[PDB]
Amino acid sequence: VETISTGSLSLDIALGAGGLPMGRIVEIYGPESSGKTTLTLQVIAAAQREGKTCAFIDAEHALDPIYARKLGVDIDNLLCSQPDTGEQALEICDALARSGAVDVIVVDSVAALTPKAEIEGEIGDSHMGLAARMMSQAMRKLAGNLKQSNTLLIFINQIRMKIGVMFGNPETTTGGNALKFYASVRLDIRRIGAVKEGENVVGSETRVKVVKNKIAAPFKQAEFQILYGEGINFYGELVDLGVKEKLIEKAGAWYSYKGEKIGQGKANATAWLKDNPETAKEIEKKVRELLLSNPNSAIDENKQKALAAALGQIEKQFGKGSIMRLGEDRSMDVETISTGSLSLDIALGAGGLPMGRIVEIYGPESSGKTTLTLQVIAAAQREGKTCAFIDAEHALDPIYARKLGVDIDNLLCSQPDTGEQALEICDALARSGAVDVIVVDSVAALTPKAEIEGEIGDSHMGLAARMMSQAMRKLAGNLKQSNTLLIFINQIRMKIGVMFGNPETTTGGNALKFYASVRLDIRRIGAVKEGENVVGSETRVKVVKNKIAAPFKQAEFQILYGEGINFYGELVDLGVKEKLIEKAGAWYSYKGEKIGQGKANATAWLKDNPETAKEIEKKVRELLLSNPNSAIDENKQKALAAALGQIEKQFGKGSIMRLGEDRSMDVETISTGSLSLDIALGAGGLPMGRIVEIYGPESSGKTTLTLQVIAAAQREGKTCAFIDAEHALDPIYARKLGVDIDNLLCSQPDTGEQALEICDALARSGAVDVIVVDSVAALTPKAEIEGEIGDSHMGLAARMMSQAMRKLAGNLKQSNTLLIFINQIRMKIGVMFGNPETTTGGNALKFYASVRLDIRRIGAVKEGENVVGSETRVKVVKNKIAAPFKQAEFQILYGEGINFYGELVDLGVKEKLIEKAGAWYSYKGEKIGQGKANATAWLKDNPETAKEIEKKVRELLLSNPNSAIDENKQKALAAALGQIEKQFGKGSIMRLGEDRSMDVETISTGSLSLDIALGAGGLPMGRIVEIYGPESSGKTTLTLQVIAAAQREGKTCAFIDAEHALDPIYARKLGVDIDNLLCSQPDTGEQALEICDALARSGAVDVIVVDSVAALTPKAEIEGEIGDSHMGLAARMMSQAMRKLAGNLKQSNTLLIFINQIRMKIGVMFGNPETTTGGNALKFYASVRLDIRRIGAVKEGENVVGSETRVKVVKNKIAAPFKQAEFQILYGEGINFYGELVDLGVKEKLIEKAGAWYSYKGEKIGQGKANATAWLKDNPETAKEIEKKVRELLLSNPNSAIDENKQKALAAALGQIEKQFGKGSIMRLGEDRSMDVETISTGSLSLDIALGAGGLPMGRIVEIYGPESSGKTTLTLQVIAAAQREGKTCAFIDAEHALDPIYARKLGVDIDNLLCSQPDTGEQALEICDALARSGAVDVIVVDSVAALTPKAEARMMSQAMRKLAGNLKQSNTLLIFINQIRNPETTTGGNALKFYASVRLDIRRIGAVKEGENVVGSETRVKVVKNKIAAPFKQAEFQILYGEGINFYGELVDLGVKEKLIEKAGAWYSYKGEKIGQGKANATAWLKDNPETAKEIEKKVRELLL
DNA sequence: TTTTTTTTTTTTT
DNA sequence: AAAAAAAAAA
Ligand SMILES: Nc1ncnc2c1ncn2[C@@H]1O[C@H](COP(=O)(O)OP(=O)(O)O)[C@@H](O)[C@H]1O
Ligand SMILES: Nc1ncnc2c1ncn2[C@@H]1O[C@H](COP(=O)(O)OP(=O)(O)O)[C@@H](O)[C@H]1O
Ligand SMILES: Nc1ncnc2c1ncn2[C@@H]1O[C@H](COP(=O)(O)OP(=O)(O)O)[C@@H](O)[C@H]1O
Ligand SMILES: Nc1ncnc2c1ncn2[C@@H]1O[C@H](COP(=O)(O)OP(=O)(O)O)[C@@H](O)[C@H]1O
Ligand SMILES: Nc1ncnc2c1ncn2[C@@H]1O[C@H](COP(=O)(O)OP(=O)(O)O)[C@@H](O)[C@H]1O
Ligand code: ALF
Ligand code: ALF
Ligand code: ALF
Ligand code: ALF
Ligand code: ALF
Ligand SMILES: [Mg+2]
Ligand SMILES: [Mg+2]
Ligand SMILES: [Mg+2]
Ligand SMILES: [Mg+2]
Ligand SMILES: [Mg+2]
Repeated sequence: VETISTGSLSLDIALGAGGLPMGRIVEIYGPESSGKTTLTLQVIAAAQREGKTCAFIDAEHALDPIYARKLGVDIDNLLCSQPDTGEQALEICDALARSGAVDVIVVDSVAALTPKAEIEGEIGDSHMGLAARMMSQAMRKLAGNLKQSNTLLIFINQIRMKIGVMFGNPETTTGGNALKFYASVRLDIRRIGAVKEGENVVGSETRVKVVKNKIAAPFKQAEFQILYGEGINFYGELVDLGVKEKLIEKAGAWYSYKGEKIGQGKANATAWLKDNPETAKEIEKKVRELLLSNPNSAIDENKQKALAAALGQIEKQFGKGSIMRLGEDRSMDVETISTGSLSLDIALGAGGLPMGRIVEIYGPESSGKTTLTLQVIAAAQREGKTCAFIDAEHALDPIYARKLGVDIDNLLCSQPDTGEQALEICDALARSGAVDVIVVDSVAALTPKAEIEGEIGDSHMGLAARMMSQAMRKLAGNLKQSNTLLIFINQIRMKIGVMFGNPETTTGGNALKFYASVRLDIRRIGAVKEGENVVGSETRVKVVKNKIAAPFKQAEFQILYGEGINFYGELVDLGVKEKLIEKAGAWYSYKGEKIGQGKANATAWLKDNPETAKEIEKKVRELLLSNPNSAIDENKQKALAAALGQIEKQFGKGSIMRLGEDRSMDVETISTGSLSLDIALGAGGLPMGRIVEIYGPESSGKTTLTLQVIAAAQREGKTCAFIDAEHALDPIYARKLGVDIDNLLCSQPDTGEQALEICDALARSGAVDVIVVDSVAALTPKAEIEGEIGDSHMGLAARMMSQAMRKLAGNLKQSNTLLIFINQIRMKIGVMFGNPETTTGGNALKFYASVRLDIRRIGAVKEGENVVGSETRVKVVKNKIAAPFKQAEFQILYGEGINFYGELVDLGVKEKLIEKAGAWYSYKGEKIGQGKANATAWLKDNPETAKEIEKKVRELLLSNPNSAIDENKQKALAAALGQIEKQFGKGSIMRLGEDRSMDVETISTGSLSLDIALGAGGLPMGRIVEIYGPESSGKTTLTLQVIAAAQREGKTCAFIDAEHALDPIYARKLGVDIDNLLCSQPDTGEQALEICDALARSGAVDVIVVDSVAALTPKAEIEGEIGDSHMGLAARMMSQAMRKLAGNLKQSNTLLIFINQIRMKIGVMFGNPETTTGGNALKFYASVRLDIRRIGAVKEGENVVGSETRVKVVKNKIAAPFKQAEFQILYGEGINFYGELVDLGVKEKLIEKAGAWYSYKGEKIGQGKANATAWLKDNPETAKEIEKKVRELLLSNPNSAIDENKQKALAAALGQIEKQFGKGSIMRLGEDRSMDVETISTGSLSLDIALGAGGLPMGRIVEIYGPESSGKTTLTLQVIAAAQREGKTCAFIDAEHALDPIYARKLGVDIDNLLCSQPDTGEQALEICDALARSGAVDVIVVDSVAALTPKAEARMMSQAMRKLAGNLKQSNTLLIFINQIRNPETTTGGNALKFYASVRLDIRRIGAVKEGENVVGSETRVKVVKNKIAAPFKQAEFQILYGEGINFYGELVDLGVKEKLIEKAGAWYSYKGEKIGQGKANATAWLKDNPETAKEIEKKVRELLL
């Protein structure tokens, strides 16, 4: 075995043998721009230095001779061939092997070894592994010839990805398995880092692994540096290896060899070995001896005979000049074209993009990809080159292209139908040799044939990528031999499941990465402002791959909208930087002559002096370029016209034509129904045949605006379709907006794929002109609905969208059909820069949309008292049609639409077309109104004059103006509808006007004034509703009232008590049918929601309510610990639930109400600091949103008997929003309905009020509201009569064998549920025993009375708070004592670290059996509880001071604890008391969570001292019941805490006895049954102490009297 | 043998 | 201001 140096010393050591083996086969593979070519050339250089003959096979068609020479290759003697077929390439090798003249042969990319049949054939249908079988044959033939010739052969290979291999690594190597086996050495090279120079990237840090070794031990690895333009930093390696072997001394930063100091820092040491080649050889030799795991151990005149013989053979076989010496091959020299950016041309090193090569540009949407491309076309045409554009993205605007300076009339252009078509076109135009530069707009948009022909959902695993990989092989060869440049524009996609690196990729697999000679990364970095205006995009491009010069240089510049790249701008800056232009502050001078004042003018001057500009540019290029470059055309047009004939008789009548004459390319627009928006769009409206996205917050105007454009389009007679995936569109309101309901096609689809497939049908039909999809948010994938809630479908939704886009773009343009997607806003979490807002359904839509709108409600349109509309602002966020970032404001008047004439007045006054004399409005001298109100109304009345003003405004303000047959349309229309319905169900799509299931039905809320405030008269069936508010506000109560109401009409209800707090007895008191109310206390949140989904689908339940979304704890959270952070897991769960439920709730006509709690958002100073648990999903999907608040107390002299209540309608999809209702909740009774009725009746003048007297129709019915209410109670007949008239008078949107089948599907659902979520997860409330309320004595009798129930509730949460030393701990211990006396097990959590055992015992606690913990962290404390709860062994747990619950890291912690504990505490019947401190200006530590979840809340206070003449022996104490979910709240108890004894029981007994008249109090004397028992409370207490018998007797009577 | 494709979401005085 | 865990396609 003999070896050759690789040019890397460390690699030679890693090889064991000291180099690569002669007469053997070697493979090198790795990622793109890793070093494969470079390394190869270094070994050639090395071999030539010893005088060996080399050959290079540049199948990749990418080798740069000049760079090869820079690496130290003898160009003039390096044999080189760019073969046409793969067989040719290999046959050449076999000849050169057999010749025995060549010593080393390298083949650049087996990847590029395209079989003959593959080029000869098409692009599209393949021949899988007619390339692997070819390789396998080549190997067999070559092995023998290579050994007997002692000739080394190196194959360079690229990396591809084996799909979904979850066992080893997903990487392979092109050309099958043949090469793996035959190779004696296999190398894996990778770029691991950058070799930096402060600012500059001057090289690639490199690592090679020996992956196969037949010559020595395998799996050794070598690292080194590739210095761009120099090669492998050999001396660098040598320094390091030398120091490592102790041959070179390193004294800190000083390097010594044999006592002589040779450098300071690796930099100089390297340079020294460079200067002493003699000493360098000496060190290298010793290193090789020290580290090589094996030693190696008249004539050439015959070689040249057989050499020349082989070359003659080859050329008379494969063409005139198939193989020649690299140094003389002219077609190998690199030529460049300007990019239209000067700084980019400098960054490229070569001065521009390389001819006959492949280039990729990628970046975010609206970054400059298309624009930049067109600038290079413009540039190339200016020098007279022929260009072609492939608008696969179907989005190129001819007018804008011309504004950028492109010759439209001569720019060849094609909008292809399939991806294969697009690429086949290229291959024709390449081979033609007529075209010089071709650009393909979006490889993203290169949809494979099978994908368009298939459905949406049809999965084509890496079909797209495999197509690209084939295209590359075929094109490389044809592009070089034609000297034709090809630029691919690409989009960015996110790769999911990557935590290192960057999460960005590029569509169309890995093929393009490798074949591209240049790869550009363009990004918009800032806005080019004009005080107010945004006139351009600040832009930065990174050279990410470079086969032509050094990579990783970057260029910045400006794209001025409507003009292009600011070239002269660059030139000024570059000139000043190089000292060619003088800058004296704000003055710019060139060669003494002053040329401008400020960059603005200097630029304009260079514009005016093109001659001087060229002169400066040239000098800059000379000063700053890293690699300076350097009868006939009548034949071109022959082969051109020949290619075009070929193409059109292959891909259709007019598949390719000159851009300037293609009519279907011009842009047409439709009014949005907002004038100012039309101006902001520049073009005057939305573009036909394109895609548009509108997004914004909930109830912002997305649906409404959409309908207005439909209305507008129908007014001109266009056919529209609406896809109500959100399942929320109200036909009546749509009509009020002016939509033709009867002719508006409409579909509520079941799956997302269905929705999109429908579009694709309606697009292709060419019958529909405008289609709108309501909420991409609501486009739920098939698998998601078919799966459960919790089933994770990682970016399945987004991948679906991305496929939809590809298919739709083509069909929408060729049909001239507009498509608008409405989208919702979600928050992205873990972003601190930028804005935290996104858009559902991934990145696909961002790119494909031609217009992107951001709509927001900015204010209320008021009417003194009334809110009659939403002040609205829309921002143009993306614009492919005109300049972006203009914004429009206007009014949406509820029930009317966009105030168009409003806009018109304002715009008219602003342009001085309408005169405004204070409050008076004049047009052409004629006064038309007084105040905007009337002026608007006047333009309404004079539509003729209105058109006249509008037209002038449009002329004045539009930056981009535009100005037998239908019987065939209805054929293809009806054809599409038949298709659809026989595919997606009986009535999946129909005319809105006849769809009955679309009409709106309502249910009473149990509050009359709320029903009026709703406009519709109640809550909407088959929709989602949210009620939120502060704690004890009325949320649960109100809910139950609607259930009661619905049951009274015989509807089936279900309740989901996730809050675990519903009291059956109170529910019954409110008038609910307990025995028939289905009820579930679920364990996880997913369980709760899955239950709903079952009950929805069942169609048996009519109304479902979920108590606290706050309490919908995700599975993982319960299964995890307290402290385990689940970032927005809860919210993501909700968002999934919404998608699944909307569809099932409408088709079942089932109402769903979510009760929600209020949390505070922290770090907000504007607005209100209040939110709602469970993210943003529910905001959007809810058709009604209610805000309920307790505003006052309903008093009874002394007693508090109810809560004065106010509800605000905060969202309304059913009627006008923002009306509010007030009423009374009477504790234990419910909403005072008749109360409302009296007030409403008096207000409408139906009931007469003469001071305190109430009369109806002359008959006096009461004295004061009290009696009047009671009278209507007694006359239900007359009450109905008054209510009906009130409803007629005040409802703004007036309303709209069989049940035996229901119980079949009901029972079926319940069986399903219980065999899924446990033995008794759902049952009738009336029979659920675990739901009944049990109590424990507090140790204070008066407190037990004040509680109403007689004590604290088991299996619930309780909070006690108060000032310091008020009695919190003490009282707690008394209840423990009490509970232990009945034999319950207690636990105490002394987080306050202050509990005194001896005092606890004095209070009567069983110390020996009281479980007790002093925890270290707060999470620990709560986790302990959760364990003790779940154990079901402990009955009562108390936590001393939530104040003292210090988080580990040291409210969000509390909020998580609540969710987890509620469920575990009820199912264990375990009481939990939290003691809290005080921080009216009073609060409670640990946020708002506990307020809501507590069933009882106590306020204890020391009010006085219990004196003993001199001594203070106790604290006089008062407790207020502040919250009560168990009985009526706000009762208060007083008593005595005697220090060292406890709650002075006998004290209480004396007071209670005197109060009930059982004990006589004659001043200071206390008598019982005539017998005097004490003098002053002191002695009376002591007497009852002494007569325990009589004490029991009194207590018993008090209990009978007061319980 | 031949090949990738894609995000999803708040949480709290 | 400091937190992360998810996969199914010829
Ligand atoms: N002509 C050149 N001038 C300067 N640097 C180059 C040139 N060609 C390649 N390089 C650099 O050398 C490194 C490896 O290039 P190369 O060996 O072509 O990668 P591969 O062959 O693995 O695709 C890359 O960082 C690349 O930018
Ligand atoms: N027809 C037009 N008129 C004015 N500005 C435009 C037009 N088309 C695009 N632009 C602007 O040029 C910039 C880049 O657009 P483009 O080159 O189409 O990006 P990409 O192809 O990368 O999505 C954006 O700021 C965009 O708003
Ligand atoms: N049926 C209706 N009656 C009265 N006003 C409505 C109705 N539907 C919607 N609105 C009002 O129109 C505005 C926007 O509603 P919409 O277009 O549905 O918003 P989005 O679809 O963006 O959530 C809101 O202010 C809302 O109150
Ligand atoms: N079982 C009951 N007996 C008497 N009053 C009750 C009962 N349950 C609740 N209340 C009272 O009804 C009002 C609202 O209670 P609820 O609807 O549970 O509030 P929320 O669910 O909004 O926290 C409060 O004043 C509360 O004290
Ligand atoms: N170990 C003890 N011995 C005597 N008196 C005590 C003891 N602990 C508390 N007290 C008294 O009882 C009253 C209330 O105590 P405690 O219930 O601990 O108050 P809080 O828990 O509200 O701070 C105070 O006046 C206090 O001085
Ligand atoms: F790629 Al674009 F607007 F042309 F996102
Ligand atoms: F030489 Al390459 F991708 F194979 F840059
Ligand atoms: F998307 Al909406 F109200 F229609 F939030
Ligand atoms: F003494 Al304390 F809460 F203030 F127990
Ligand atoms: F029912 Al609550 F706070 F949500 F009392
Ligand atoms: Mg290479
Ligand atoms: Mg583009
Ligand atoms: Mg909507
Ligand atoms: Mg509640
Ligand atoms: Mg205490």
